[PDB]
Amino acid sequence: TEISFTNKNDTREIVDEVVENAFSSVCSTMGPNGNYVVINQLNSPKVTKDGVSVARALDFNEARRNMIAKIITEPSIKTDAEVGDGTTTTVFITYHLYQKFKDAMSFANTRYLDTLIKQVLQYIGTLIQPGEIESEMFRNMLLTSSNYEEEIVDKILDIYREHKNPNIHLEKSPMLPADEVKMTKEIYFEGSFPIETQVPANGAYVVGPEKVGVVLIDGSIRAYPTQLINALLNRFIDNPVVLMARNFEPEVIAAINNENQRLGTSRIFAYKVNAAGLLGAGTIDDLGRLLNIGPVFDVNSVDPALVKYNDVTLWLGRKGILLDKSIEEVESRADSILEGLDNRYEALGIIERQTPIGRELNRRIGRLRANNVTIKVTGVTVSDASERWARYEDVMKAARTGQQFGVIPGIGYGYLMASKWLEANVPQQSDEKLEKCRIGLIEVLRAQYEHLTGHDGSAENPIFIDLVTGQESDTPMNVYDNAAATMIALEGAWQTAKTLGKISNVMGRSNTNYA
Amino acid sequence: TEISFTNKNDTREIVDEVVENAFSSVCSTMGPNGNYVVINQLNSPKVTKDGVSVARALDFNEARRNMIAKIITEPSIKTDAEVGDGTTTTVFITYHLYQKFKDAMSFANTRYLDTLIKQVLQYIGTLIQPGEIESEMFRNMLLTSSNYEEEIVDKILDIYREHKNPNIHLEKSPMLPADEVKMTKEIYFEGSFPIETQVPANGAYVVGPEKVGVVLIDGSIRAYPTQLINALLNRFIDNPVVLMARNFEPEVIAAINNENQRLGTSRIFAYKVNAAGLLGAGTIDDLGRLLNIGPVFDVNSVDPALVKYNDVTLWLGRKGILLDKSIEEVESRADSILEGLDNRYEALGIIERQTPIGRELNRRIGRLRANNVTIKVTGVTVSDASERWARYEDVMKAARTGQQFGVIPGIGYGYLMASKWLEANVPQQSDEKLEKCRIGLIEVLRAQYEHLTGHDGSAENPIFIDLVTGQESDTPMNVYDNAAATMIALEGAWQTAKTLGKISNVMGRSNTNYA
Amino acid sequence: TEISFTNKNDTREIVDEVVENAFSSVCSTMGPNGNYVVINQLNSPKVTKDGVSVARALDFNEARRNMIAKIITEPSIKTDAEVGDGTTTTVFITYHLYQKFKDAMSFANTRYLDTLIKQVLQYIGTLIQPGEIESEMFRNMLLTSSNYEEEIVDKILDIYREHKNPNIHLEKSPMLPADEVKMTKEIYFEGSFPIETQVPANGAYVVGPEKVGVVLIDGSIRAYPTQLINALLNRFIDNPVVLMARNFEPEVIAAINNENQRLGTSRIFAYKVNAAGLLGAGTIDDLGRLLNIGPVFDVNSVDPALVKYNDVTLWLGRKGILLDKSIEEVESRADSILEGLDNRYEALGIIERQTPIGRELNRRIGRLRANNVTIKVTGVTVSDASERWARYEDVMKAARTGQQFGVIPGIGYGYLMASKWLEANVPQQSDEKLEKCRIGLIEVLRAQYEHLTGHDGSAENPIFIDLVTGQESDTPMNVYDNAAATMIALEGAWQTAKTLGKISNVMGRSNTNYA
Repeated sequence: TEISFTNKNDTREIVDEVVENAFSSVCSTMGPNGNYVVINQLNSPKVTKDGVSVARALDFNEARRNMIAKIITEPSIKTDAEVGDGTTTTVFITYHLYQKFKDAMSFANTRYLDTLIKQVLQYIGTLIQPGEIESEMFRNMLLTSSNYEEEIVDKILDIYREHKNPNIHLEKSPMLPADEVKMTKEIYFEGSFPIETQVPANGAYVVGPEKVGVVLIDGSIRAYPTQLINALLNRFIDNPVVLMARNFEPEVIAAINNENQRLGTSRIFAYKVNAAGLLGAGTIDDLGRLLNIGPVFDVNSVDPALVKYNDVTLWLGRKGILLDKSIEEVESRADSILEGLDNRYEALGIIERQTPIGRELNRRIGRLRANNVTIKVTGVTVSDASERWARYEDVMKAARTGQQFGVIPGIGYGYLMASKWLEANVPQQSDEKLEKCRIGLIEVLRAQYEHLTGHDGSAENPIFIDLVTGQESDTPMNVYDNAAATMIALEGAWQTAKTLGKISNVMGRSNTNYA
Repeated sequence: TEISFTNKNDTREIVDEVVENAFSSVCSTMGPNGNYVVINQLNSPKVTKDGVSVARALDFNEARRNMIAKIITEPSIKTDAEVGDGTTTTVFITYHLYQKFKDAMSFANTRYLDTLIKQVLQYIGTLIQPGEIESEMFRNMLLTSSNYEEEIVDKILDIYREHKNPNIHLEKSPMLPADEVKMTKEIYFEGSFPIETQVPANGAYVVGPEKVGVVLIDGSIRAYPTQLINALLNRFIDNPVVLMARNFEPEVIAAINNENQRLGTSRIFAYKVNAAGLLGAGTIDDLGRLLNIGPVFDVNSVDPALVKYNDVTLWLGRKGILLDKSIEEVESRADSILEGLDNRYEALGIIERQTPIGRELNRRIGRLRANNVTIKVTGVTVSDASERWARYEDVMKAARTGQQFGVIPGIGYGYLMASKWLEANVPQQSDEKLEKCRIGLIEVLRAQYEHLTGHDGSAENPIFIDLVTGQESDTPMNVYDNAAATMIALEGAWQTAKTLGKISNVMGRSNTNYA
Repeated sequence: TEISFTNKNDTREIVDEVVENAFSSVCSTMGPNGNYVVINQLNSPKVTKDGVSVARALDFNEARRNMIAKIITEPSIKTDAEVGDGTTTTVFITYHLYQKFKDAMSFANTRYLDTLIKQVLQYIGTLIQPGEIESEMFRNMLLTSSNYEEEIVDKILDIYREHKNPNIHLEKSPMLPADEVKMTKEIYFEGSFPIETQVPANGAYVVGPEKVGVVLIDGSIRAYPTQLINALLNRFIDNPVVLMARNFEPEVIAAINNENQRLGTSRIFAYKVNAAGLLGAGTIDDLGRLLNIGPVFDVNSVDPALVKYNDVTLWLGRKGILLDKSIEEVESRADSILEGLDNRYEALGIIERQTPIGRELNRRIGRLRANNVTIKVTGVTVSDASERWARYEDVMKAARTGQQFGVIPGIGYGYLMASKWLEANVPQQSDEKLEKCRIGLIEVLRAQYEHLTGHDGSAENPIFIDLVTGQESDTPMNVYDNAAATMIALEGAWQTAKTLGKISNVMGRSNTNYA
């Protein structure tokens, strides 16, 4: 319990033994010499590779090291929570940028460093080769399974051939023949019961959609809507009355189960839609004004079920509503996606660069479009069925990051075009010795290429053209080409590890309290 | 093995032990090079710049050291109560004033340490520049926010781009859009209910009709005013007898039943008026016959509880009149402007010294002079809305300094030109040589500048007394000037850190009882 | 004092310490000199030769080491689940392959630890003599008993001295008499109820009539078979129209109401045939018109549920045909014997190597050609009924090896001849010195023979290679021959110890989370 003001070198040596061993944790799982990590449970062990589920479980016994290593691993799970891969480059090049640690006096040479790394990020985003046709995406799928099964390479690319960005879903079965291509229109979003009395069903929770009269108090309502009984009485058997809100409902469920479950007991629904987004107001709108939910209502409590804006009940279009643990629909026919999603589809002119503000936004807003593919994977036993289950799950994600976020040639090729761009640098030869030392150590983000392939060799900055770009690609000493990391790893990971090597060296103490 | 005495070399080095790791804790987060602090929560840690929370998280586990840290972190939160900003200057300069390990004796070096600090505050209050414009408030927002959210800055600079200091509102935000800025017409100061049956309404306390009669008594009516037997006969069914008083409420407030419970079906009101201020004839002047709500009543027993002249049902003026928790009027004609001009000339005269005694009618001027701005922010989550809520409340106090108070020029310039003044002050060896040593040590005002631009360069303390640090100059390696901290921080902080450099040295034990 | 990191040379020397006292705890019980183990129980201690139970109870306390030992005792019991014996060869040769302490890299010394092991297993699959007959099972029971109970040996020699490989049952008997070996007439493979209204009976699932209209479909009939408006009308009021399928039971299982609740008084059936294989066109052929149950249906969604050709009542044959929890046929005429001869010559084809994948119609051949053997034991007490039950079920798996697979000559003989192959197949210094080192270390396949027959003398590893070991020769000082452990242990347990000689060195940490 004797955590209090460490001073101060006992908070330089609480991060010198956190970035060091969180570095030898997940700089071992890199490269060809894949040197696993046994994550325990409190149960039996798991033996894994990926820095996702090593950085989940870096858990020191102490409450200081745990406290510190909750900030070196939290962007490392954010980086792949955005995509899926890019953890090890985050929690790797944050250690390699922890050579700035001695320039903690920084405001001379950290104004400079974000003028440098902004130019590096520009140059990395310059040289992207986004595969969207299957020319080198054939090489990606051909290489990510060592050409395990050409049906697996051809089949995922054949689903990507016709339908734009489908939801790849895959199952197991004790049947061998041709797999189950199901381009089926369903639109996923969230919605369940606050109380079991709200849902008209109980087995699969499916609503009974007819004369579906929905009122919307759609925003983050704090106003405690217990006033929802008067237009409910005005609309008792006139419609299945549905309220729809944000995730922020108050605890008015005590004023629901005792008031609206009680007298004033129509087929009432009142629960959430998904998280904070424009399609949080959008899938309730294009399935609304077009397909019988209602109009847009911004965050307020005006027109509660005292009296509605509009009484929209019989606007049932070509669709099927089904409440569930998460409410969905089946087979819309109106151009509901053409109402708002086509605007983001023409706003997908960014996808040349595909800026991160936008990598959240235009993927969160627009990818609720259409068909979701539900297939099954086979095998001559259950064991090989699970084997190509795992390998098929490996192929769909790499094809996803091919289609979605662009593809850059990977292994050390990105950062050693960057070190080329920083030898023929931002052409200020830094007359400041602090900044001269700074580009002298940011030309030593050759270190990723080194501590990946210098296990075999070879990394020197005059030996660019010989082994780094000989032969002109990702060049380990096997084939000298045919590899591709995803873009978002070596750009978003690079960004957030700069802002964790700007924290953790301007760290000076470590207190505690309880709020 | 528990808590005990300490005596005294067990308590010289237990309060030199917590004015070291309370000095090198918040002398780190000073300046542009703000060396962070990892503050635990219940949760995963917050990592902070701003030194207020660092002083709040100054939690040891030794009860002696916790017990003594509580009385050094005390003016840091007194600074929060007064202004909000100036915490990191106080707990800094209360260790630099704790070179008074030995010289705690009363005559010599506390009489020349209160007279000398009094001439220091004299010359500093002389020396301060009029900080009233918004572009230098845009300079101070670099420090009061640690450049966190400049949109809040843009909002408040639009507010003081609007009419001068309206009712700056207190309202949070559950919601994403709509930084809400509305203007109403509101003059809001104290008058509330004795009993709910004394007031016409009960929700918003609104008087029913317009311009309904208010009695001709403002101050203490010390006739023990249960004598309402013919003043009640004047206005028996006519209007509420709206009696306002000063803090003379004896048991006659229970003798209001001699009209309410006894004879008299009227709407008798009897409550107190605003807090302790010089408006004994002014708190009915601003309401009163200049704007027609009452007379200009000096605090007297004239017009007693027996009989009135008349308090007619249409006694007041044609404007928006309603009692509330604090009374609300709309359409103030001229006298709000008149008393605003009065305290405006008072803010032309004695703004320089900052004498709060007798002057801070000027604070309510703005509630009394100006009307209203009702506000909301962009709050998507409870936590960050609370954070920008706290920071919004911080920067409006910086705006209060920039309007009611002013803005001091450069940080150590406000001590290095004070170091010219201790040379302008009496430099002699007076009746005690320790007094000469003590003016030699209060020549080490300069440590603020020294420790400050030792973070940046250069901290040439005996040289920069003469010419380089002046004016508005605490010379960095950029431009040598144009960095001006806020004002009442560097004044109020300075006095409340001398009183701690005179408390936490003359201390001698620590005991343990429970009263 | 709790769970933590270990990194790294604090977990070289915590997995060099559990592949020590698991190697020297199960290379104890190797050999004739079978050095026992005292496994603690809840009860009185167990005393064992048995390497399965030494593997199960390798229970330390410090959860790092128990967490490690759970991934070495996993293939040692996986080999037990496959064959039953070979545990002390897996957990032996996973230590003699744990001389890859250092050489964990990919290219040279796992390409020559993948291809080299592929060529050695190719040569071992050449080396396999057909151990099939009961004078070879006579040689088997010399050692596969672990000299516990030769009454069970008499039982299993009565099993595979009698009719060729019938359905060997699994049934305990903790009562005293009646070692039971009985034969029925019964063919038994999967088909059960989706709903209880689909099977003719529901108590014991016996067919109602004989010679019923039973239509057969093998694969996915993806016409969504609620279409039964004329296909069902062919036998609308006549009989239970029993339709078979694969595990393709989509949402039409709710659309069975089209006959169950809607029109159609027949007793439709729709459930599965055998699990995942290439065996669909024969697994309906042996059922149907070749033995007169139904149509030999081509693996397709052809003949949709609208209309059939015609179903007639007389569509079965004159034999015992009843859909059960898994379907029963009695008095098979010829095609069971035909497919038995087909897969008999197929099991003459590959069984020199015996790749199971591509063969395993022989899973049901034996359930189909031969009928059944129902068994009971003589349990004299419930405890050792369970004990000799466990060994009873173990040795019939060795009988499965001697019937399905074969029995290689002797224990180390498959390594003192498969280390001839490291001079016969490529013994050169290849393109890496690590590769020459690795053929020099796969020359340490000899260590099993060496440590086994050099327990009592002699451990002559270079001398016995060329001429002393051949054939069936793990040369004791008795007879020099006539000793042979089985095939699938010596080969498959070798491969699944290559996976842990490849993993339990390429491990380098031990962390903690809880999912």
